[PDB]
Amino acid sequence: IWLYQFRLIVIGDSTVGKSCLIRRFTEGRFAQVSDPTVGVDFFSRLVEIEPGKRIKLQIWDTAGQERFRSITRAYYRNSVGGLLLFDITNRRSFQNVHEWLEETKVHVQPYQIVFVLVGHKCDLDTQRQVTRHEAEKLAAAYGMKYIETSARDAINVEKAFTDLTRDIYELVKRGEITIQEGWEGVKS
Ligand SMILES: Nc1nc2c(ncn2[C@@H]2O[C@H](COP(=O)(O)OP(=O)(O)NP(=O)(O)O)[C@@H](O)[C@H]2O)c(=O)[nH]1
Ligand SMILES: [Mg+2]
Repeated sequence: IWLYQFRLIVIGDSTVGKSCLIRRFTEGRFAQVSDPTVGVDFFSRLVEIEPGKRIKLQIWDTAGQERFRSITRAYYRNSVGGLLLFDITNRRSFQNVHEWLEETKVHVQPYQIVFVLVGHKCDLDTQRQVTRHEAEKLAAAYGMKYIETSARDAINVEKAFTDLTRDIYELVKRGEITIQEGWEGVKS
């Protein structure tokens, strides 16, 4: 059925589109109306990364609101990978990416989380407040890749999760990430 199970965490400011991204990926639908997340919700999906090779993704949908941050950060340890969103139409959400990144950098046990930077709501092209280039430069400065997604228009949603799963899978194949006693980030 699957080779590995990976735990992924999706993080970023409130309202950037984390829950909608995850629901488009797992439910294939766009939630036109979306309550702010309280604590951390759970979604799952199998992905076939290569023919006959499946990875189970256990996805933690985190609350962006500041008052739930104590809950969100409790999940960093047991995550192997994640997506860090900003909203391309919300420059303050981009300004906060460095803060989200600096905070994950002190959560490097058993490993640094494998992150991709996600410029979300890329359907709102005329409302853009962040250039692709400055987001690509920020991602590169933290050694991560960048992708622009839309939950509304189903743009790059499968690719965001699938590319990150392939990256983690290759790190596991090289032994750079391994199963660890009591860690839930990777399971055989
Ligand atoms: N145009 C557009 N709107 C989107 C997109 N994704 C989410 N939205 C909208 O953005 C708002 C917040 O989305 P939501 O996923 O709830 O955000 P969040 O990051 O989960 N918020 P929180 O951290 O508080 O739980 C909603 O109005 C939702 O419809 C997208 O790709 N495009
Ligand atoms: Mg949410």
